[PDB]
Amino acid sequence: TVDRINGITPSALDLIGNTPLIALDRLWPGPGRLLAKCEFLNPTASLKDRSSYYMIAKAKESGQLKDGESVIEVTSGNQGGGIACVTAVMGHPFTVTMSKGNSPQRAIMMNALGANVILVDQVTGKPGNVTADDVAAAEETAMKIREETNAYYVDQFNNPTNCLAHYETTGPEIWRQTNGRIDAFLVGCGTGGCFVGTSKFLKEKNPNVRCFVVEPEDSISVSDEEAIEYRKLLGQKEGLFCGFTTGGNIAAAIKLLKSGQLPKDAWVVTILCDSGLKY
Amino acid sequence: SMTESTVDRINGITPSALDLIGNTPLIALDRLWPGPGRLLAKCEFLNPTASLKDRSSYYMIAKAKESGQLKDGESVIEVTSGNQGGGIACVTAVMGHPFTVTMSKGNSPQRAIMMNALGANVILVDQVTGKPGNVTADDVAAAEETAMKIREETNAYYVDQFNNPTNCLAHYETTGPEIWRQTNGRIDAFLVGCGTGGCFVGTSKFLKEKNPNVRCFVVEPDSISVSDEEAIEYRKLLGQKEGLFCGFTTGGNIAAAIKLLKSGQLPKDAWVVTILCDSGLKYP
Ligand SMILES: *Cc1c(COP(=O)(O)O)cnc(C)c1O
Ligand SMILES: *Cc1c(COP(=O)(O)O)cnc(C)c1O
Repeated sequence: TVDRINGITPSALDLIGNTPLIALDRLWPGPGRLLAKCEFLNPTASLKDRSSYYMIAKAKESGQLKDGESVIEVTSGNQGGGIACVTAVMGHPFTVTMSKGNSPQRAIMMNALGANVILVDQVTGKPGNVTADDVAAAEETAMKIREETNAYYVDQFNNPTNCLAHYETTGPEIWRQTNGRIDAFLVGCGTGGCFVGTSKFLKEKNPNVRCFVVEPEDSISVSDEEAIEYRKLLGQKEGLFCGFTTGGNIAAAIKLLKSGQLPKDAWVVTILCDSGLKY
Repeated sequence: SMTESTVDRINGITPSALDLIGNTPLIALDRLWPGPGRLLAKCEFLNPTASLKDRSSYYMIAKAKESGQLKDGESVIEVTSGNQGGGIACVTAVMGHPFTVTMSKGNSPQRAIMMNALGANVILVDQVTGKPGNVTADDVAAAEETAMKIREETNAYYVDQFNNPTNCLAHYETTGPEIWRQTNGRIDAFLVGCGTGGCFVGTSKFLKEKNPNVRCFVVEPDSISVSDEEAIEYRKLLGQKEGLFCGFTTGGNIAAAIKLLKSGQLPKDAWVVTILCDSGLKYP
């Protein structure tokens, strides 16, 4: 019932989701149409605000996370900022572990949103190069803190409410905003929550909607070169500065539009995942 | 436009980044300020370049087009290292105007990243008196001289933000009216810092027409002063209590608004509105 346009937004939680669906009609002038969800307009400037809100809100509803108790996650990425935002508003202490090998830039927003950032010594890597063993040491620090404090472990890769977020919000919004006119959806996979949750909802509304995973070097392959080139083109043609994964989603969507696999007049929807300012 | 729009951002399709400019949320900072009275703030960090400058950027380009000073597909030039250069880059990108920007080599290269990502042609100009980190009056004057030379050859429209009347107009026609609508006419005080002064002058002029009793304050580094330490402290508290990462000028705005609420100068149940000017991500 919140009116963001003509009323008061009660908290940052009300800024999560209901993102614009922008038409990229200058980047792709036809035939057919390319549209993308503006997930860079979430309060921490990534789609992770949706999964962060769900994982914390559902842990609270189930009674697994009690009023004012501590939360822990291992991350260097957008999910840390998202959880920090939601825990800040809801009054949960938040601890985050990440390798000292990450750029200090990766901690700035999480720390500004009240996260207790624990930098964990690299085991095998050097600065700018966080290895599997570096991350395994940050996971081990987080499990030790969790055992010592009874903190709620968010467990982004194994938490089912991650994909529920996109099934209940992202999917329904796209369906509403297109008034059901959508031939294809595509996005890359980290947790896979956005792809799995959105696609499940869209396929329930229209089973003929074609859902594609964008796979970095059913699926569309994209190189770092394509991601970079289309990140730049999105900025030059649409005035939107997004991250590398957004560049790959645009490159993939344009390959799909030219493929002739869809009708000539196809409407294709993807995701603008985050702000280019997060890099 | 921003004022004649039938675009439904929530339940329909947003035609372009231009339609993302303005109509920003007015957020209640009820955890940072639990009462009595209320602190609210415009989320200008949710503009497409993550600053309030998208509003003045759109007005300056659209009015130059309307007047016939800037013709279809013609070039634009500005001297800037700031949020204004990102805003003008966004608007020129969508509207199909080649955009050139000169700035001193004394600026952090971070200041050019977004402008360049949005297709601005960034020309870096040799410092005349200053050192890296320290851009002087003469360093800036040399950037202006480079831009005037390029403008002589290209006939580019010069934005000239500090002398452009449409700068103020943007806030009189958009920011003020939005705040008045979003509060349903409940506002006892408005405050913001001054750069160009466009936001303060435009917003305050509108609010005073709607409610002559409204008190308008300039935030200075009448008026409310804040130390660097206060701006930093309240930037941190805005993040910790409200989950919003904004720039240093936003910290200054919140410190001033909290000082005003605590002063007892306004009624106990006063509603105070300020501006969350930009994202903390635009800094190091
Ligand atoms: C998380 C993330 C993704 C992938 O989203 P999942 O729902 O985790 O699969 C893509 N791009 C960016 C920038 C992300 O932060
Ligand atoms: C320009 C700017 C201001 C001041 O706004 P004016 O309308 O130019 O006075 C405040 N904060 C930020 C971040 C700005 O970029």
